[PDB]
Amino acid sequence: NLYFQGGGRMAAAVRQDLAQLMNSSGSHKDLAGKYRQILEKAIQLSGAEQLEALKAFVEAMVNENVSLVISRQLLTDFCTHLPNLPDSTAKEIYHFTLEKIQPRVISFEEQVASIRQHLASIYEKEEDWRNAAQVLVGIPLETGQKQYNVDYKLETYLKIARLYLEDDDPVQAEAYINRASLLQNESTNEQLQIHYKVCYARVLDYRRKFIEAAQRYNELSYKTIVHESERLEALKHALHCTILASAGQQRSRMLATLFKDERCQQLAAYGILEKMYLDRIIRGNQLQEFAAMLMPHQKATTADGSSILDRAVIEHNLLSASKLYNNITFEELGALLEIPAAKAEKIASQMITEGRMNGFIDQIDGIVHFE
Ligand SMILES: [Cl-]
Ligand SMILES: [Cl-]
Ligand SMILES: [Cl-]
Ligand SMILES: [Cl-]
Ligand SMILES: [Cl-]
Ligand SMILES: [Cl-]
Ligand SMILES: [Cl-]
Ligand SMILES: [Cl-]
Ligand code: NA
Ligand code: NA
Repeated sequence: NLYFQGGGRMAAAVRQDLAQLMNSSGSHKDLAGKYRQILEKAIQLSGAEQLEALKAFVEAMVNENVSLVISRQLLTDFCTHLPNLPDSTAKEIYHFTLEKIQPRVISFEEQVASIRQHLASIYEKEEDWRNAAQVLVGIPLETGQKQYNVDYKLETYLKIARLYLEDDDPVQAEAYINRASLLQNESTNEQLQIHYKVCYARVLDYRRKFIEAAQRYNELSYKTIVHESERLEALKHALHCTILASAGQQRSRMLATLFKDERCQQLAAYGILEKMYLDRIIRGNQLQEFAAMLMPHQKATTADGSSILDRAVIEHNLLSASKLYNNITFEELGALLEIPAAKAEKIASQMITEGRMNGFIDQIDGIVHFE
């Protein structure tokens, strides 16, 4: 380590063999064949020797004295061997290769894209979601000289959006699914368009845009090209989103759509659907099993311990009470809803200001007047 600072002998032979070919006058197939023989030699090495030789190969190829016709072909050939290597080795070589290509990145755009797709796949396999997404975001889909086909761009934005959802970053996921939305209609790949629709619905769900997600999931449930088991899974997602949605006209219209769909009787949450659709006041105990039916992100709680479902039930209960009574004190309204009177007033006041409940509040006497 300290006094003998040079590299491995076999990596030195590779570096040497490549330096000798740099200004060769030989024909393309002969010259490319000699570079390929050196690549096969470098690939047959086993550890630090292999890593060093493969780096010497990339460094020789990016050299401006090697014609692009050769370097593009051999860098493509080089890339085909890297997925067969251990992930830690392939990762190091992919990053090294992107770094060494950077000064001539416009000339090697095809190779950069291939490397970024393979490198992102390693980060994905290791659940390093943010690094995987960033690697794909670095592919120049619109800033390069290559005119990428629509489906390549759509597949890449969908992958980025899915990776950001895995990273619990729905705002970034939405930013990229929105770029995919501009392409999806120009695509002729129906399965990819359905994958896009599913991702878009998931992104809306993660963003707590529950009624928008419910509508998209419901529409997926109607697609006869989708297997029956997955149409029922889409319907279940639509139902859960509708229950979690903020109380009002759009939500009540979706509850009516779902209640009229006979398939909802195959879902465990049918009982809750019926009660919500009928504008019933829902008790805490009636939703414990439903709360256990939810996805992790749908169970988020604030510092006070309040969950998404807790707040949705309070809004639903307040709107339902507004249809039963002409007026009521907050003490009674709180006692009927099993919440403090101050919370009943605060949420009722918000729904009135937002236009979701018609009526007015008498703050001194603590009474809400409906209609
Ligand atoms: Cl390539
Ligand atoms: Cl971007
Ligand atoms: Cl997805
Ligand atoms: Cl269909
Ligand atoms: Cl069905
Ligand atoms: Cl909502
Ligand atoms: Cl179910
Ligand atoms: Cl269910
Ligand atoms: Na009323
Ligand atoms: Na208010």
